[PDB]
Amino acid sequence: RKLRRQMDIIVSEVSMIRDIREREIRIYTDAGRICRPLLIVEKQKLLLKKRHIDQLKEREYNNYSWQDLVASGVVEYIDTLEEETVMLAMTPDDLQEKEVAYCSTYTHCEIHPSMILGVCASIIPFPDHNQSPRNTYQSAMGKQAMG
Amino acid sequence: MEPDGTYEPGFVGIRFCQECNNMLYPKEDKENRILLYACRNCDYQQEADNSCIYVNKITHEVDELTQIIADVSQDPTLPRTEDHPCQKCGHKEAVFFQSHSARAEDAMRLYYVCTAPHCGHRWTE
Amino acid sequence: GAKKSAIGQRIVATLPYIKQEVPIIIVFRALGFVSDRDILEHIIYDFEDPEMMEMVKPSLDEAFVIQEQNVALNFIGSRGAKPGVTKEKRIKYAKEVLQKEMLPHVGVSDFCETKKAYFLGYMVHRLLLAALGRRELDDRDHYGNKR
Amino acid sequence: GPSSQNVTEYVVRVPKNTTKKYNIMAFNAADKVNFATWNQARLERDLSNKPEDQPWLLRVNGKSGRKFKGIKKGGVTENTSYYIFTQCPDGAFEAFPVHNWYNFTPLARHRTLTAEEAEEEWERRNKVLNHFSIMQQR
Amino acid sequence: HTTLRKVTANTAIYYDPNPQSTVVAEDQEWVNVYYEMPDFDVARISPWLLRVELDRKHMTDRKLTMEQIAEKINAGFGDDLNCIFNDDNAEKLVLRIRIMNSDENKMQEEEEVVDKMDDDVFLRCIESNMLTDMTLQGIEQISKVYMHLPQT
Amino acid sequence: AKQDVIEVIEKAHNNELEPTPGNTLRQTFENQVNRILNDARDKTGSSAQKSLSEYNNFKSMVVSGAKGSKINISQVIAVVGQQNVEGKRIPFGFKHRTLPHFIKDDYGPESRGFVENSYLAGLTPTEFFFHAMGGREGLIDTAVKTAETGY
Repeated sequence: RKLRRQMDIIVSEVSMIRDIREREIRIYTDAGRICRPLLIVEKQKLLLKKRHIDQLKEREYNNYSWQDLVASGVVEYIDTLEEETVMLAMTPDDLQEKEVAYCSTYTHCEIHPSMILGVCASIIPFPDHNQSPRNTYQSAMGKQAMG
Repeated sequence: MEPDGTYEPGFVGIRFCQECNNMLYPKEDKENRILLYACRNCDYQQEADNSCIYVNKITHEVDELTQIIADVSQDPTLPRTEDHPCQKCGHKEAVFFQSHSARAEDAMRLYYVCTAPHCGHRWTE
Repeated sequence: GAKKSAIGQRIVATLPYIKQEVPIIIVFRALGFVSDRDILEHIIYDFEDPEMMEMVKPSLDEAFVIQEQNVALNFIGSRGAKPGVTKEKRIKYAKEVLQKEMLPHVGVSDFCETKKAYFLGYMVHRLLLAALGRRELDDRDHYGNKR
Repeated sequence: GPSSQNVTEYVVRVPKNTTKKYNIMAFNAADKVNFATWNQARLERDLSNKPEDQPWLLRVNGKSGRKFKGIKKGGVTENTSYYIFTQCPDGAFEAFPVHNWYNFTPLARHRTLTAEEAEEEWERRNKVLNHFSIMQQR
Repeated sequence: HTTLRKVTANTAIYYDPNPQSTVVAEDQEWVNVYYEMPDFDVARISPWLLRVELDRKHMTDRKLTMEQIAEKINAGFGDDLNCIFNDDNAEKLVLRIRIMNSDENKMQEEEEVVDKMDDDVFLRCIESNMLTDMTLQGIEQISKVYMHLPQT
Repeated sequence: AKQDVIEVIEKAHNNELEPTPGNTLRQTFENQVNRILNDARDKTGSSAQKSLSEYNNFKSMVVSGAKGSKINISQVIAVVGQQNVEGKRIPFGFKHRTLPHFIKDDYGPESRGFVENSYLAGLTPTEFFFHAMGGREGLIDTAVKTAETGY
């Protein structure tokens, strides 16, 4: 993994999974796997610090970019097979307050939870105060509108 | 000679033919009234070791004694319980889980794996 | 009839371009590992458990009718192809199928014929685990198993 | 002594070109082979049923001695190399290249059940109904 | 529909051709219990021994007796299936089964038309039939099935 | 209700629990937790029904019998309640989990189904997704049932 964070093997590519109870290590580098970016947490706390943010503000006149952010190794790419074996905190807030609240073994964290929505579902405001199929009819109709 | 007790004689299906390296089957000696094991594909024969040739079932196989390798302690998605003192090592922070498997059977009984060294010991409560 | 009062362990194998189901043990004979201990080593590298050993045993019992690679090849040839009393060609064609057609991802030549034997054996192992039920039955729609 | 404290240091040589190809002969430990009980051996390429690609045939002692089959490994190494480190009478080390890796496995002196007869037919009839007698009728 | 398979904890097959010196020294007093049981053709009956262990909890629920099960199996299979059983005075329950042959005719005339499969292998088919087909108080085919309900 | 579920989990892990007749231990555990979360839901719904002022427009549509039912008022005012597919609680789609956000083996009501919030308070991210699973059953069933009755 350390090599992956350092990019001696391609992030977006290599998936690497260990199934401890079976003593197997599966690694995947074939095309076609769905994966998403997540923040890394380490020693019970987030590895990304606000100094990386100040470089991102700096991008308005500097070459610093999302790729640099991946090069710090503070974010990782996780496919659905690998996402099964991670312990994933919902939000920095929860990973912080924790003491004896739930657990402390987290390994990733969500860059923002509302990202689980697809393109059309994001137009619809307060989607969580709606009954779930109600959101599905809007995703069809929003795609149906004119402008 | 009592109702209470246990019986684990250690089944045997591994003492294959030494002459051609193939599986051995039980067979009779009607002259000596003794069990023998012979390879079917050759003349080789050899005396048995136990009178048992086959067993089936064993009730609620608590088979908790094996399978679960100590390494399971490393998994971050498994819960760390503050319930303490591995019975062996003077250390808390047991990892636990229920049962698993298709033969989860029906028990909900927790299985505990200590994660500290000075053991690697498995136990149930 | 009074065969084994429980056929629920007679493990067979479909293969590509084969008109008839064959028991896995023939394929192992066709790979050349006549030694039953060796086939048992490919199937289950933990012969310490009596229950696994009993699970395979009736599949071994079926194996006795064929006890050499050539004839086993003549079996797969005739069970798979159009009729051809040539015997030897039936063996050579079948030899090429095992070389080219079966588990091609594990190789496409003589020089990696051993590697295929472990992998076929791993499937039987992967199957036996489920058959003991100490192994979950794999979902139909888990996204980790999609491309 | 070596049981307490010892240090050894020997130069390592590589000859520009060996006078012979160096090969590996591997056996299964389960066969527990002891060359102490070998007195003669023959080693020849099986070739008649159809040379340097062809499998090995290992014939030990006389005709009644054990016969083994030698199968060639696809390549010596795919991204490395294997070398033999040997002790020389001067007190040096000498290193030799591997040219081939061969797997050698046991074969039965006389077994042969054969399916050419009607064993396949008997299988059609197979209700697990016999086992010894078929081996006798042979 | 309770099959013997539901009640059974485990089965074992032993080669014990000498009851008077049985392979389980602890089992030895029950053999003392049975010597008047056809002592003449113990030289004729087969030497293979089938031994079964039963769950006390299943046995309690079905409120059965060992003599009911023995009478069920003997009746179901026939005279060939020679049964004896352990004492009720234990928390465990075990049943010991041997097979009798056809006695007089087994003198090896032509070749004994059986094709000479081992008698044990015939015993596994007995145990197979014994697990699946035996229907103690299992008066029908209603799967396993029931439940009882109180209606108000 | 949540504290009482933890009591049932502790009874199950301690192996102090015994099965109900005609069922297995999981089915009993599941029957028992389901009885607790529904009973919780109905008690709280009945509380919400009690608090409605008589001037309320929402209470006037249900009581007239124009549109929607008493249960809708519960979900809007008090708590959405249990989510479920094919009848049972949300399946362990992952290895022994429902979402990677939870710990392995968490039968507690939140990791497996039951949403605490009301439609007014909003659903937390996980609560939101489990709700969409329960809403999908309703969308699919409409399409499948429509074809079969047609025939």
